[PDB]
Amino acid sequence: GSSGSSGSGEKPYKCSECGKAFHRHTHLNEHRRIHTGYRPSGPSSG
Ligand SMILES: [Zn+2]
Repeated sequence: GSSGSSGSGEKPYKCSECGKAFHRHTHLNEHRRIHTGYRPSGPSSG
């Protein structure tokens, strides 16, 4: 089988997009920003 899971204790918030983790939800959210494709130009021009 596999071996590991040594040292219990993992941040409560974890990014389920790339594989990042943070202690303060705040930070995590600020990160996702990049995951939500942050582009200047939108579907329309105005
Ligand atoms: Zn991420």
